[PDB]
Amino acid sequence: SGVIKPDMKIKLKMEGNVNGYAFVIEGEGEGKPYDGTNTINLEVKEGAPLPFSYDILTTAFNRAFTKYPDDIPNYFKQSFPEGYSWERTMTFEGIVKVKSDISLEEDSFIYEIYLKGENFPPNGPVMQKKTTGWDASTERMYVRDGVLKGDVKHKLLLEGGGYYRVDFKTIYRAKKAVKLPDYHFVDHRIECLNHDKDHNKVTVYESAVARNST
Repeated sequence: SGVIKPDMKIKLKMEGNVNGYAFVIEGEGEGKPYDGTNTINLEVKEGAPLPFSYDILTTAFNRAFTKYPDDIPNYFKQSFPEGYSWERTMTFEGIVKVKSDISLEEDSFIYEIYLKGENFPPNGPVMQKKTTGWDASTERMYVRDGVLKGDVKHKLLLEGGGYYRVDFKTIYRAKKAVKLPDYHFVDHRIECLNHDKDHNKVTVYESAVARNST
């Protein structure tokens, strides 16, 4: 077998604070890198119960888990076993800044994540836990400054039936040189499952599939 097996494990830690409320979350999970699916079981270790919407954390909990056709160079799978890091800004109609380092030990991906959220309205749906997940999304992948960037015009769904616009800007940086792809798309679906009353324990499931521009 090669660096990336059809089944791979996940271990992660996130340290963060949102609107001055600090927390630590640990996760373990598994996915199918070639199918583009992954599941993570998350546990709040510090800062329970979280006084904000779990949805602003879920997209932080690895594009190694993306279905790719052979005719698009796979920025992410090429980067292993050394791996890659990413940095993301999420700008809400509130701002979240996330940094993640993705490494590989045998068949386990390891993520070290730092997240800072600020400027959320205290009685808004983010701090009042009135969001109902992310819509399906399309991330445009494009090269700038010798690394891969992703943009999403995202939509956070609000209980009652509205949405907030959230602009995602991510920089993906391989730890070694890899073949750079032409611009392309990644279609995402992310969901929360099996959450307990305070989201002390949450499962995140994501599917991600790449497709070309042509």
